[PDB]
Amino acid sequence: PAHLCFRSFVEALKVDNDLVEINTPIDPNLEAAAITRRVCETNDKAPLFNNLIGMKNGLFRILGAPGSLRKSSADRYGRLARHLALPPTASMREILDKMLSASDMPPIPPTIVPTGPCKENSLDDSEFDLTELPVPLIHKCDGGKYIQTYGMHIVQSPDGTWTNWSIARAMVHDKNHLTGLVIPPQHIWQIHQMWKKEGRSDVPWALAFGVPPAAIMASSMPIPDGVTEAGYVGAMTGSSLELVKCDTNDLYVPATSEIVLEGTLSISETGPEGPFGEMHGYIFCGDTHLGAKYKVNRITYRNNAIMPMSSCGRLTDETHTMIGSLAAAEIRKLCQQNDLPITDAFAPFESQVTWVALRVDTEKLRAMKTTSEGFRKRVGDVVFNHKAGYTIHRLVLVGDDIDVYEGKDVLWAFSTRCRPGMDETLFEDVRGFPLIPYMGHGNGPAHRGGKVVSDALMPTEYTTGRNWEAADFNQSYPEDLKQKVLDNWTKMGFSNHH
Amino acid sequence: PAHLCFRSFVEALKVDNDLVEINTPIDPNLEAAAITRRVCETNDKAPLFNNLIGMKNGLFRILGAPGSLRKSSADRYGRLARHLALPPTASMREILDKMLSASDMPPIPPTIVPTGPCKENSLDDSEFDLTELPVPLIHKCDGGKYIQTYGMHIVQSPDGTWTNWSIARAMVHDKNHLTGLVIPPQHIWQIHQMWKKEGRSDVPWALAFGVPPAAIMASSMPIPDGVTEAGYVGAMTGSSLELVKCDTNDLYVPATSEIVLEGTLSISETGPEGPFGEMHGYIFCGDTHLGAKYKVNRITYRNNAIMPMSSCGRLTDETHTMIGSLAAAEIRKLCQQNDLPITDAFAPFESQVTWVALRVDTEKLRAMKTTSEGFRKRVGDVVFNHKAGYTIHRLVLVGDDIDVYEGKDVLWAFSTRCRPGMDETLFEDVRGFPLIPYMGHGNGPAHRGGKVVSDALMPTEYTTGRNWEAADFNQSYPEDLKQKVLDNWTKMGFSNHH
Ligand SMILES: Cc1cc2c3c(c1C)C(C)(C)C[C@@H](O)N3c1c(nc(O)[nH]c1=O)N2C[C@H](O)[C@H](O)[C@H](O)COP(=O)(O)O
Ligand SMILES: Cc1cc2c3c(c1C)C(C)(C)C[C@@H](O)N3c1c(nc(O)[nH]c1=O)N2C[C@H](O)[C@H](O)[C@H](O)COP(=O)(O)O
Ligand SMILES: [K+]
Ligand SMILES: [K+]
Ligand SMILES: [K+]
Ligand SMILES: [K+]
Ligand SMILES: [Mn+2]
Ligand SMILES: [Mn+2]
Repeated sequence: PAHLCFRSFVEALKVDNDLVEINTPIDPNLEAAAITRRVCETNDKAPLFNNLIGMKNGLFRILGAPGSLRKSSADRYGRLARHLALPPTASMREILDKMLSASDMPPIPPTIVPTGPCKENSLDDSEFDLTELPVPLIHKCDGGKYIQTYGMHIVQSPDGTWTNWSIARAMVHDKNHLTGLVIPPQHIWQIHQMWKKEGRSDVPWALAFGVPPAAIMASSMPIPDGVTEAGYVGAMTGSSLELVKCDTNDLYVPATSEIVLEGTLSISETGPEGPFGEMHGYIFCGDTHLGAKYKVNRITYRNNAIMPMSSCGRLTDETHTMIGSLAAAEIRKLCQQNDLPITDAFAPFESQVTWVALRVDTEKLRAMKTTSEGFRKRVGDVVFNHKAGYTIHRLVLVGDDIDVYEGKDVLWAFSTRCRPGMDETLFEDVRGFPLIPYMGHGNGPAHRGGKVVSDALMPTEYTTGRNWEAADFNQSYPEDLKQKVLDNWTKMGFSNHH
Repeated sequence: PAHLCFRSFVEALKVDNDLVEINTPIDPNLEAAAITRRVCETNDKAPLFNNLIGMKNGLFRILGAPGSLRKSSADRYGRLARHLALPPTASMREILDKMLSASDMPPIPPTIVPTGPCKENSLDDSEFDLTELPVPLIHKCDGGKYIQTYGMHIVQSPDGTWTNWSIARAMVHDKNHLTGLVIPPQHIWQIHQMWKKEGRSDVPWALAFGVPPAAIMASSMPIPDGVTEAGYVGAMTGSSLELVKCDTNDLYVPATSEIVLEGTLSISETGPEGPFGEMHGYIFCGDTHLGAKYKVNRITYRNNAIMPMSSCGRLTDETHTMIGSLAAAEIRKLCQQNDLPITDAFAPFESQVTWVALRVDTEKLRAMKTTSEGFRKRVGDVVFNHKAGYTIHRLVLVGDDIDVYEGKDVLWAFSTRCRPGMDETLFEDVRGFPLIPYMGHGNGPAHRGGKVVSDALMPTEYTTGRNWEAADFNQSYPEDLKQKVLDNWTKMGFSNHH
């Protein structure tokens, strides 16, 4: 099935009429990423580049925009639904519920199998050169060829008890090394730290590209510390994932992985990394810093391997649909587990996924007999002191009438119900997300503060209940009149799903 | 011409295929406003209700949505352009420049003429009853029938030197009185205060509905204190406006006015006013307060008179397209007159026109050799201490790459370049706009504070110049590649003005 095998996922997009196969030569230097960028900016069909200039020995085709949006509102999130065995018309609420469902289920550990398609071909250290592969230059100011935008890094705690799967960027350094971001509080960083403190050896590592779509979704989600993503994906899908051992280490990769790199993440060495055109929409040309360094010892890959690629930047791509939404999902749960009356959470695209709107059950709120200042502080302490709140700099609290999955409605509530200053609490002593330009390239500390809880609950939502109705068609007119108007609409001369 | 005669304006909308004539009976109790509301929420054609239940003796037809948006992007602002003799494809920049053009021209005073269409019919105090006219109930919780949503109040200073034209709401109180909002710092209020201090007499008053479209635009704009709107409109249009004297007082009304009320605004009496479904999208049911009281002594009107109506509330109507944009225009000029390097200003619809984005000439800014904290304070002091800043609670400063007329781009810059708290200055000792729910129905003083300058200039925009490029199709790819991609787009299989 498509959720369990990337090759099947590509076939699913084709059958959905959601994929454009480009069989003429396309340059991995900027052209593939430019086409992908335009797809993302216009919600077009995913591009599959079958004829990439410089592809050799089967490495590699590219699929762009794997988790981006479709044009129609009815199946807007269909490419995400296809990661998860959900109907293509699934709502965001349904997708995030699916992604949270495993959080109160027993893990289903993976099953080891002796081989799989990822072993169809191999290149040893004397046979590959990463500078000879058709690795894309994604943005013209990028500081490297970013091979790794949609693969899963696999690292394991020294004691073997936790195996983490996560997305973090990496670019080619030389024939057999990458550099990339490994930053706190991310799990790749947490595990790296464990190995560094042990001080014995570099971290055994693999990077698998074109993994089971359900696994790349979990890779992008801040599920709890110490939780092995493979078991969470197993529980979510109701099926044990099939993994095969790496040839040169004892880590396990999805059997149907398109391309696998095997090697080490150094506990001592660094190398130049970045800049990269990032999720918030910018590239700071020449802004290169030392990053984590990976050595590649072996490549294995499927016949006619396909590399997924995120051509990320301005709206809308994987960095918005997956980073933002999956963090919002985890934050929703975290708030509920802390006894806060939050029903729903979403990161508005309009905020460049730097905000999360939290829908409040105001019946529950009223029973708490609290105030804005107290509630704001409590919510911000829970979220901004936790890893799930890392990427989010503004929380907007809204009452039950707002659909947080609708950015227009979030912006309306924020703009009209939250008095600047008075209805907000600033948080300066929390971890900040340095990738946001106003953090890393701003006026203050790159790694601390810059966060805010903005309360768009109105005063009576804490006491006696909402005391307005909207000045809109829906609420300011009785049902019988509304229906008459709709029934006579085209008749009168005015204009009128899938 | 359409800009100088409301009847001609209606004819222009017809010819533009921007008007739906409804000749079957429509109820002024909610139905007309519900149809209008749906038009505004969907950017449909303006409705002209030719058969209003309860219309008698020629009073009256209704035109809804006179200044609302069209569906197509190419002529989005066409209904505003038709107020001003501009091409229907005019940009917002062009419309606001037209509205500011008279600010450095000599006034063209109006011309008195002996009669006009507004004198075709008359009703004396023994012949009309305002509770018998088909005055609309616009929202179901409104505290009155709001006769006055798109007419022009006309009041004159005691000394005769300043005649003000402005829009302020009013509803029917009884057979020969209205109540309405007359609040500081508005000119109707400033003039009222002059009469109250003189203490001799009630204020001579007229309310003209269906006035020259260019005059209703100025009526909605905060042009300076002491400036007679008629002379400003004269200069803007290059033509002296033709006015006729009222029958029962010595004020002058546009000759082609559809309906004119003549009477007095009391210096001593008040009456119940509101609630009303307001520009920010709400109605607070039962929230009635004492408002200003007007006595009507005489009605004059055109044959087959048409009453314009704003069915205001959630996006998008006259309260957004005219209040927000015309305040932004005046703020742009005010900033320039105070030697601030502002090129453009607009009130984003997404902010419910509570924000104004100010585009900065950053070459000029760099020459000032200043800082964020200093610049923010200076801009906020200029704007928030002036009447033109009354309705605006957040100013967003953006550099030259942002098109402030594009809300998506304003939201991007705000979300990514302004660090909450650190990059903002709050203003608590300025006049606030009580109509905003978080003001009048909020946690703090209804009439003071709640304002903020949010600086979305990046640090190097003050020093050496922008130091990024966008991670977008436009900026992250060379021109020749971009053009190749566009040229091969439909060929490859992807999707493609008026
Ligand atoms: C979907 C997606 C997620 C991420 C990234 C990308 C995509 C497409 C890049 C295009 C590669 C851009 C890059 O900036 N990137 C990225 C990243 N997290 C990082 O620490 N470093 C990164 O370079 N995340 C987010 C992480 O995947 C999530 O924060 C996840 O929660 C981490 O897993 P874990 O540590 O919780 O196990
Ligand atoms: C276009 C438009 C403008 C306004 C209004 C409406 C429309 C459609 C209502 C639908 C009637 C809603 C109402 O809230 N309303 C309104 C109002 N100003 C008020 O003091 N009171 C009001 O009740 N303005 C704004 C004013 O027209 C401008 O602020 C103008 O600048 C005033 O003129 P002046 O005092 O500068 O001469
Ligand atoms: K993860
Ligand atoms: K609030
Ligand atoms: K005015
Ligand atoms: K800033
Ligand atoms: Mn993890
Ligand atoms: Mn005025």
